Amino acid sequence: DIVADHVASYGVNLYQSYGPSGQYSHEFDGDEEFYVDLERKETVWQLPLFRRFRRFDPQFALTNIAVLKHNLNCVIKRSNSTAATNEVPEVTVFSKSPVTLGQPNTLICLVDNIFPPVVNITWLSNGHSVTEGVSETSFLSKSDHSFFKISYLTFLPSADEIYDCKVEHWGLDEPLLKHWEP
Amino acid sequence: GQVELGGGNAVEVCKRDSPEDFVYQFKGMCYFTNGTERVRLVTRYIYNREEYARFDSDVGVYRAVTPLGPPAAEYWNSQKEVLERTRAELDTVCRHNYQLELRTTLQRRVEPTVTISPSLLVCSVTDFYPAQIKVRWFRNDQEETTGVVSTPLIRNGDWTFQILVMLEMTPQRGDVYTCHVEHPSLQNPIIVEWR
Amino acid sequence: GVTQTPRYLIKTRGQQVTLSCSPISGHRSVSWYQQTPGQGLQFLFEYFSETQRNKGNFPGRFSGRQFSNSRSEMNVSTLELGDSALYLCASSLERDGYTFGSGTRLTVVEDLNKVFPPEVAVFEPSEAEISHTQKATLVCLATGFFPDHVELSWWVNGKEVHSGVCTDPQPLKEQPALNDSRYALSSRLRVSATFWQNPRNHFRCQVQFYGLSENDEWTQDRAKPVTQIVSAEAWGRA
Amino acid sequence: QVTQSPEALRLQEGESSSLNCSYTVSGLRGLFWYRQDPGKGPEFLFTLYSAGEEKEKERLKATLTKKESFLHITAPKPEDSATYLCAVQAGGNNRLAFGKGNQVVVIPNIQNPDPAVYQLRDSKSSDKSVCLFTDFDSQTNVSQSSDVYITDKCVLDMRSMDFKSNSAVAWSNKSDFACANAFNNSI
Ligand SMILES: *[C@@H]1O[C@H](CO)[C@@H](O)[C@H](O)[C@H]1NC(C)=O
Ligand SMILES: *[C@@H]1O[C@H](CO)[C@@H](O)[C@H](O)[C@H]1NC(C)=O
Ligand SMILES: *[C@@H]1O[C@H](CO)[C@@H](O)[C@H](O)[C@H]1NC(C)=O
Ligand SMILES: C[As](C)(=O)[O-]
Repeated sequence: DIVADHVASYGVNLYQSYGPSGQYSHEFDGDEEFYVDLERKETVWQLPLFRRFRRFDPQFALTNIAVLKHNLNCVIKRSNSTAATNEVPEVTVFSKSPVTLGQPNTLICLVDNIFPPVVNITWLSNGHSVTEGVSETSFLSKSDHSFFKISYLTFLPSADEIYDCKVEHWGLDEPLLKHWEP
Repeated sequence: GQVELGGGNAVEVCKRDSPEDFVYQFKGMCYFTNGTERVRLVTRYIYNREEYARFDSDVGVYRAVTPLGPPAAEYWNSQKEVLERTRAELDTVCRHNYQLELRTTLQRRVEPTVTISPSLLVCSVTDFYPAQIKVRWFRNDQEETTGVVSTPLIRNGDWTFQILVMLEMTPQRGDVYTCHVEHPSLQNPIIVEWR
Repeated sequence: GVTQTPRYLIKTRGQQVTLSCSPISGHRSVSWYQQTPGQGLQFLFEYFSETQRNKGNFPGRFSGRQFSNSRSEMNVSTLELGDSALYLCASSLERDGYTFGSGTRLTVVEDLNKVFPPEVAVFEPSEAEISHTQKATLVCLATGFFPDHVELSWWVNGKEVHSGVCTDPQPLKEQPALNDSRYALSSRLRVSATFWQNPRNHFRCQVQFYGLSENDEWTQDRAKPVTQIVSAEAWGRA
Repeated sequence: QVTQSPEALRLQEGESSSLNCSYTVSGLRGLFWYRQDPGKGPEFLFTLYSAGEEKEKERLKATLTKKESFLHITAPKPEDSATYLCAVQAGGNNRLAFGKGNQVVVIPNIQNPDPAVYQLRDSKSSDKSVCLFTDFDSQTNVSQSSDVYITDKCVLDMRSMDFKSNSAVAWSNKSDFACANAFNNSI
């Protein structure tokens, strides 16, 4: 183990062959500083403090990911087309703050041990799907080279309504529902 | 300001239930200790979940990790241009980007919110940064009760932390329960009482 | 090494050109550049694994592509008099180290009737300089040619000679106030006085002119200024 | 962007000098030095990554700082005469932002100067009368002019090993044209 005060990840470069998708993001102490919208060629910082002072050329991602795509093709042939083995995720739902009715909060659905990074995360309110107030984190890196993604749901706590976080992954034989109620 | 950079990804050697998927990952890990007095760059080349080739600034050259990247590691060492540029990213990427962590990340100090609520008693310490926190339970005359249950440090994923300590005690009609919380953002500890 | 095709090219306004560049074997990145006077080297675009990975500030008519052999083409639709330049090509493994080629010299002309092959003439040494310095200097005049696609070389007894050769850096504009002016180039070959006074020695000034090709039409009364070698020779005198 | 100073640099053979390259980019990935002959393509020289980095090759030395870069030349030769180009690579674009260059001209030391003007024999395929100004110093000015064409100081062949003498040429088809003084002055 490498003992350091601060472990930076200036370049979490990911490229997968499924529906040609990828990701570029910098991390610091396990927190995502920004990601690059490879479609819009935009650097999306994850804090107002970062947008105010930090800068990153999004072209670097498109340049680096283009090499990720090249290296993937050479190891596919070298590894006898060893495909990725799916993993069973670890879904945990909880609130960011202690819940009192009427006072708004946000529900945090942590989906750990994601591999391959292809997942579908939904919030269900009384069976029906939720559309508003749903943000999502990028795939964050782990030392074992799997990933964990966190979904967010800002809600108004009411004893009438209950919420479920639905997670769909290839490592799961069925969509995993995680229930949470006040 | 100053535009930040990431580590460059070296080019490679050659010029039934669920759908198959092939994953490639590149990780430019910068390790910092005692400011920038001890910096270390470790670039990681991953196929699926197998780290096969890596560069270590303590080693100075590309070393193969698995039998999947002896061709790659020997290819990047024979290219003198790739070697000199990778050794330079210790200053070009690691030391360069750390200057803006001093101005932004390493100055972030969010005060925790300390509440007590029955579930027996649960002291929720939520929304704080950085990670260092110290939460003690006390009953009446400074009795630090040890029979407590505390979660691991919970990472909310939005640059805020959260920890929920739980105390199981027999409350008489004249007891007092206080949650003692310390955080680097607090000049004095936060205390919250209970019946 | 890096190879660029063609070396010299001539086209009129409104038409297009396609320049080729084969990078160094084992290299995958190809950067294109434009070198103009007053603007210097300007980045066109970079290609990697058959896609344009990086681009510059040139308009849309500056396009290109890359093939499986890492070889790249660049195309320039609707040519312009300001597009005349030396189009360089940088080869790279991918990102570290850029090796430029010899470049493609493109000259856009208002009309092909302004192209002229050179008139080459040699001038024998003066007896005055033979007596004073015991050396002999020949002068070659290639004049009245447009554009600047000219390579001058001296030949002594069938072999090309570089020792004693001194050529002007750039040609001389016969009409300094015009933009389509005819050019004039000069060069000198100084040999020993005993060498020139040897009647068995053969001297030749060769001027390779790069002009029109077979794909080009000609409606003028004079001859088509095709790519040709114009030379003038002179034997020694006793 | 980037700017190099001086734009032109003519110095006699043997004297040392230094070239400057001042850059202003954000996120520098590397500074490049190049060498270019007029018709040729740029020739690679150095690549500097970090500040305070010194890399020395043959009679050249490249230094990098946080604000500028120096390319020192030690005892140059006539072959060292070229346009030395400076480039920087910054940001996410792998392009090269080149400067405007330093037109370096290293003039050879003429050992035995003896300026003289000769008239060469006329050609059977030309109506011109050529004059030859040759065997003069390395630091001599040659100016043109009317209907009389005058060349400049020719540049010796790069692969030449003998007869290193500067020569100028003037010619005209005018009858009132003599090679007596169709050129300039001996200072
Ligand atoms: C591995 O490569 C060879 C190719 O012929 C062969 O053994 C097989 O098709 C591949 N896959 C395996 C062994 O799973
Ligand atoms: C969610 O993902 C699963 C497999 O990962 C896929 O079969 C399903 O169609 C997805 N749902 C969408 C895209 O709505
Ligand atoms: C930390 O770096 C400083 C700077 O020199 C110095 O006090 C010491 O060498 C290092 N280690 C400590 C303080 O434990
Ligand atoms: C931390 As977020 C939900 O803006 O990616």
